[PDB]
Amino acid sequence: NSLRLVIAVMKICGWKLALVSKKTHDMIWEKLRYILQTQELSSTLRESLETLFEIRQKDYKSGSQGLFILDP
Amino acid sequence: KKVNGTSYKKWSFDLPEMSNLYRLSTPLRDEVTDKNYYYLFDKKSFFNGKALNNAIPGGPKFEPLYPEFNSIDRVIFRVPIRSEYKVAFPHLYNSRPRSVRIPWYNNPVSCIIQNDEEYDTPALFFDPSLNPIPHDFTLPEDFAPLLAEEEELILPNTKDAMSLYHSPFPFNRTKGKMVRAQDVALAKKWFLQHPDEEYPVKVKVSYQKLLKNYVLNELHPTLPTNHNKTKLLKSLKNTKYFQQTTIDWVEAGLQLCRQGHNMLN
Amino acid sequence: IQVAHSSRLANLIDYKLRVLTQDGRVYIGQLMAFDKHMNLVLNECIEERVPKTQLDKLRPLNIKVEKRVLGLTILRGEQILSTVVEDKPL
Amino acid sequence: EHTIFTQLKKNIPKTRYNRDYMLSMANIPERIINVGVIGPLHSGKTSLMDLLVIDSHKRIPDMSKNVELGWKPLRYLDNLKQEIDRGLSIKLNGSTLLCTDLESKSRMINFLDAPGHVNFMDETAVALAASDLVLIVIDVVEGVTFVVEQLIKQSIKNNVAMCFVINKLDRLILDLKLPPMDAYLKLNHIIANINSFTKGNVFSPIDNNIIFASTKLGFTFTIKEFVSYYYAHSIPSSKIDDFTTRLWGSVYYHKGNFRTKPFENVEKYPTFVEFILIPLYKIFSYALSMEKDKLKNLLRSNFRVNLSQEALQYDPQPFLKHVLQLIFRQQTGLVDAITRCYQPFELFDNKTAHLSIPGKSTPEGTLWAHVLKTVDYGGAEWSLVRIYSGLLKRGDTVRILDTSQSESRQKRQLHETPSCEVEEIGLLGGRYVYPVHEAHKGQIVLIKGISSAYIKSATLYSVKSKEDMKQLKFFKPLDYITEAVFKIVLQPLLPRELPKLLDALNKISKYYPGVIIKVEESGEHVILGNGELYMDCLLYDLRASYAKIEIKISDPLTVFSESCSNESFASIPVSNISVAAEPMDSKMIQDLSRNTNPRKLSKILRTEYGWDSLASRNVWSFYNGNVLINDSPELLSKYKEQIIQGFYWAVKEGPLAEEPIYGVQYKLLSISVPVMKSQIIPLMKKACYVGLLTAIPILLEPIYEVDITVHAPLLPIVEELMKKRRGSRIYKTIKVAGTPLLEVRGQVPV
Amino acid sequence: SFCRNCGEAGHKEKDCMEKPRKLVRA
Amino acid sequence: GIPVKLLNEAQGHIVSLELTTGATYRGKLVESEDSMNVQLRDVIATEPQGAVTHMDQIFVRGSQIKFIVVPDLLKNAPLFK
Amino acid sequence: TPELKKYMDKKILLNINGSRKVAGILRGYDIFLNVVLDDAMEINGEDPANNHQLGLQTVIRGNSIISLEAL
RNA sequence: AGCAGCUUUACAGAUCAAUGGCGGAGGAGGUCAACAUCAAGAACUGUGGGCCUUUUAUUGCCUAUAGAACUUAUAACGAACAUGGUUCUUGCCUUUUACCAGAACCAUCCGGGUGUUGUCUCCAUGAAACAGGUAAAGCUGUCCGUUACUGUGGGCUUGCCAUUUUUUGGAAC
Ligand SMILES: Nc1nc2c(ncn2[C@@H]2O[C@H](COP(=O)(O)OP(=O)(O)OP(=O)(O)O)[C@@H](O)[C@H]2O)c(=O)[nH]1
Ligand SMILES: [Mg+2]
Ligand SMILES: [Zn+2]
Repeated sequence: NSLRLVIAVMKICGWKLALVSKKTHDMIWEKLRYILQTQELSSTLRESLETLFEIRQKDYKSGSQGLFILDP
Repeated sequence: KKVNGTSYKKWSFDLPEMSNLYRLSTPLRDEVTDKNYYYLFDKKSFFNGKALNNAIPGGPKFEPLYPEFNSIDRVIFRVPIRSEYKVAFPHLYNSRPRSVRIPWYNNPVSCIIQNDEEYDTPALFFDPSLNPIPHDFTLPEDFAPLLAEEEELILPNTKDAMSLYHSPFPFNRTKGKMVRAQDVALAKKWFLQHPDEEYPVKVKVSYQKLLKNYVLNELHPTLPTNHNKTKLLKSLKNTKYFQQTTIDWVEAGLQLCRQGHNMLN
Repeated sequence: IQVAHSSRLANLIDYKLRVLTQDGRVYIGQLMAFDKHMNLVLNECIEERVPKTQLDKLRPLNIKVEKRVLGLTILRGEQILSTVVEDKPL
Repeated sequence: EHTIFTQLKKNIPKTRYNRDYMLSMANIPERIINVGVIGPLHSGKTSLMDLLVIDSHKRIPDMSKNVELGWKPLRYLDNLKQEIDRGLSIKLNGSTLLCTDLESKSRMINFLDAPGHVNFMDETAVALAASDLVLIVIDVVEGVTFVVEQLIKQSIKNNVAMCFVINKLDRLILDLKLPPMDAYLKLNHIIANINSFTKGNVFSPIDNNIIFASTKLGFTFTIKEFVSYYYAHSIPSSKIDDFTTRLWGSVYYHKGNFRTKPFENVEKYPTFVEFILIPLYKIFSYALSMEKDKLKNLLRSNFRVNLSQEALQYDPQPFLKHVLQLIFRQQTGLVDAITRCYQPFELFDNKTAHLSIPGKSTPEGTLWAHVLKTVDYGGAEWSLVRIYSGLLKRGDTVRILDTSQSESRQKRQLHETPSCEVEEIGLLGGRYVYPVHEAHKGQIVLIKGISSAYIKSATLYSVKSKEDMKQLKFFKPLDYITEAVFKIVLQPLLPRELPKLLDALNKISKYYPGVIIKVEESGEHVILGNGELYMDCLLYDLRASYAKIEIKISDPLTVFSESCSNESFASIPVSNISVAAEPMDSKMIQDLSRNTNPRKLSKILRTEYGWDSLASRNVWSFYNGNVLINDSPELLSKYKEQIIQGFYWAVKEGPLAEEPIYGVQYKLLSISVPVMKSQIIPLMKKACYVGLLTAIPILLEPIYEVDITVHAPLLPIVEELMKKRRGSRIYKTIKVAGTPLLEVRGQVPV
Repeated sequence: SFCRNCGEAGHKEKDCMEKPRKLVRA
Repeated sequence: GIPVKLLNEAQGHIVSLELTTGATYRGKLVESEDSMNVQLRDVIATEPQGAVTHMDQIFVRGSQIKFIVVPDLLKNAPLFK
Repeated sequence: TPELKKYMDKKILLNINGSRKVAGILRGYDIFLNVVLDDAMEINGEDPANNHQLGLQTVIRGNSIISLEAL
């Protein structure tokens, strides 16, 4: 239950993980959302989880925008 | 079971059949479920544009229906009065709104979440688009909730039923009356909506002209007279000089060619 | 009036009944409703009683019964001895 | 051309009950409830009234097959031509219905269906003034938006009871596709938002204060209603209440036992989900996708309802509505909630005091009534009246005092009213008026003949004798909530038609309570309204129904106000009495804008505002957000009244552009004099102008608050729009939980 | 964006040349 | 059942009770219960021997009520439908 | 419950079984209509000479209450 | 589920006179026909009572009651959509036709719903006999079957699921 790292990993690779393993990816989302909606989170964690939901809601690639990206 | 009979006047289909017809119709069926799509792009706003001699983008153009105060030194210029405002609030933004028909104000913002995309995604799911929601006594042991006998909340056809439920007419219905093949206006929906792509000028002009004809038909109805009497073919059939038979359509067309040729010659 | 031998109170709605109470009075009226306690609703109810002055005539005949017109009346079931049919519905 | 109204007695729809019995309710005050249906735009108020109207009537002539099947709403109360074409309510309408609760006890209920658009907040204010209880209908998707907060606050201030109708639950099931557990979390979130504004008064589904509904699909229910219909028969009667109270919150059930935590290895949902939401979802799911045979047997076995052979042929939406209407029946649980929630013994006295003045109860033998507004109803002009005391009979002579005079008469009374005849009385019926011979305390009724004696609202009374006349109370002018700041100037196209316009403007001024219509000194007419839709509606009424003449109008304008940003640089006197001015403190401006003895007032000023000892005593008047301060007292006290009058004239037409002065404190610094009064007033006005001009005069513009509901990906577009509108700013962005929407709050100059 | 019907990118469902389921001139 | 619903429907009308003690109370029905406990207001009490006394309010235990006379206009209240 | 809330802390006169009368301040009540009285007094006739103060706490059993009158 | 009540379309047993209850003496279709009706105070007929009109024939209004198919509220048989005439104002023009395109007032045309009756096709055919009556009939005489009590089954109620406000006695003298 080290959500602070799960959130950080998901921001960066979740959008590819959703193309490659949509089964486990949507399990990790149903787990992460159950936490957000039903658990007594600490604020600094909570606002980073909610910001991961904003990311999925509107631009799921926006977690890997700012990195250096060499073309394929 | 599916049709009233060989007179072919009424139909009644089951959910999986309607679903299959709706699915086969995707290239020609109507996809705009949100009524707000037509804001300032509907029959009444076109009537207002015509009456006001104002032409909104992509809308039809018509001949004008009609041929100290508000001087610029006394007017406070803050925002230009767009033509869209003149049709949105035609009484407020026009001094002489003659022949204006007040439009429908608005419809609640649509929140229909879309589906049928991934074969095994259920009917009920928390779509990525939704915001999260981040906020002794005893009874008989056999007491249970209503409908507990049914374990399956979502049935195999539930997604289709919800999709058909939101679809525009006629896929919204499971029964109905037959219509003439010529009364199915397949292409009409395309020009009643905004052009789906940035097409060439000649295409956009065709869209506008088709809309113009539609608006004129809506503005000037020609009601049929209730006097159904003396219809031609029924009148002729009553005489001994006309007989009936069944033939191939191509044979009938060739006969009509030969007959018309004889008449004119 | 003669009524069917299988008749329960549930059948006697709109019939005119004589309802006899434990204090010696009778209530006559069209039955509108009844309850598991035998609470009764009598429409257009009239009460009759035999005054103590006239009661001696009943000992081993014309009796001048006193009447009150009540109207729509609720009888509480514990006060009721028995009920008798007087008349059929209209 | 103006309304769909039943003009013929013969065609008035027959009620299912006897109307003579309902009228026999009316002589009992405690068997009448006045219910105001309020809530945001399109929340479903008129549809809820459609349910009550259809329950109450045998056959409605105006009901098409499309409406009976449920393809389109009846919109019975939206019978105006404008309301039909625009698709929203514009005017207050209502109906008097005999409603039975779950114990079959009937009451007369006067329902008032108020418009939801913020532009028509004046009609909502009338509904609040007229009602005992209000049903706040909330759209479950958007939830407690800012307009819901305002309606809740306004209801508390008006001393009405509340019940909340969480409407459009079908959108959770069919539109959003939320799974039932997340729909429960959404409902719980909504209720928690509701409770955050209701002060300490808790609102909960187990208290029946929350009613769940889908007016489109014809159903409403409360937990008590649902239990009595379908669960009470399976459990001991002595346990029904204990069961009902456990159908909400963190309660879990398994095998006849309840727990505050989920049972081990069971993973079931809370009791509300298991006993209420899941079966509702199953009703939706099965009616839409289950085979009619199996469904018919399920509905017979569980709900004991029998589908007719015709119903089996219905199309999906009509069939779903039909099934839901069979299961949920009539609006009995909503009536039961209404009727238990209102308690007159703890609300009615506070209401009557709030709407008039605190004091003694009105004698039972004297007629007293509040003339709420005048309505253009059924092709005639009527007055909406609530009888507060006595009996009003057809043909009675009554005294109608225009409520603008109430303050004057109140002051004169503590130390002549137009008389007119009640030519007709009638109950509200939405599309008909049912005539009655008299009206009792507690009724809301339409009266004809008195509407000529007043403009906005009035007090109707008929004192028995000069003794009781001492105790007569006069109703205050209704607080229309919003202030009309959207402005347009107009004049007739043809001058010959100016008198027709005058008559039409008088009608508008009477039919549109919140409108302010004034003839300016240049001869052009000014109309102030709540917004662009408000103006568009009244202009349509002028051109199409009341004036029937062509009218030239200006582009939209706004009501400015004049103020000062710094103290006056010099004590300049005037002649034809020097006055000075200062920028009023923000705190006092705000509290005066919300309308919140000489020694008491001096305490207020000294403790919260810190004014000095003299200022806290020498305040002569408070007017339109301004203050006059007098700082030998006998030398000045001779003309206090005339000085005040001059100040009143100055504050409504300032020196910059004769616009209202606002937010300034004026202090009288000297007097120029020892038949004299004629000079004192105009000179004091001139002094105020100088007092302002000698400061740093500034112009103030009204700022609209804006509530934007939008899909969340489009928030950049709203951002750009706000950037492109001068002086507009975004102050908040709430996520609407469980939906794709955002609520974006900001400000825009009018 | 990938077409829901045929997976190929470049066109939406309504524009798909494959039946719904579940070189050019110079 | 219906008799109790009828009594709760008489609320606010003038009703006349007779008690087991023989006394008669006529007054406006303020409140009623499934027990038939009733509250009356502005009440004329007739002693069984004929004495008449006025009382501002009376609460009567339902077990002591013999019969209740309600107004006849209740005969077509919705409860009977 | 008997809805006796109106009567709390007020004087009441209870006509109880056996043609007896008791006056007292209603201190509380019960589902059975049992009541507690402060300052209770037995009432015998009109003359106060025949009335008798009862005690500090008096409990009256609910089936014994025929009626109560507000005072 | 068992027990209890109500109800009776079926089966069994008992009964089987009368009387009562219940049910009955074609069905589905047709690119068949005729007739009627389909845009209006939101705007429908009839039976009953009152007034007016009407002058022997019925109209209008008020009141009481019964039924109101189809069509319609972002108004309309038609989720569709042509043409013509007259007048006005325009366009291109070189005169008319043929035309431009806005309006107003009117028509035609291609189609549609519902009701009633007839007809046509296919399939069926314990009582379809005889007589009266009606616009007609499932109306009357008449005929046939079943039913009344019990058992089993079906449907409904949702009662059971002696301790202060009802029904396991403050009554009796
Ligand atoms: N999905 C859904 N739509 C509804 C429901 N109730 C009403 N609507 C729709 O919402 C729109 C507005 O409904 P109204 O009943 O007029 O709402 P309203 O509250 O009276 O609106 P205003 O008075 O104008 O503010 C209509 O299109 C209704 O069909 C509902 O329960 N579910
Ligand atoms: Mg509305
Ligand atoms: Zn494709």
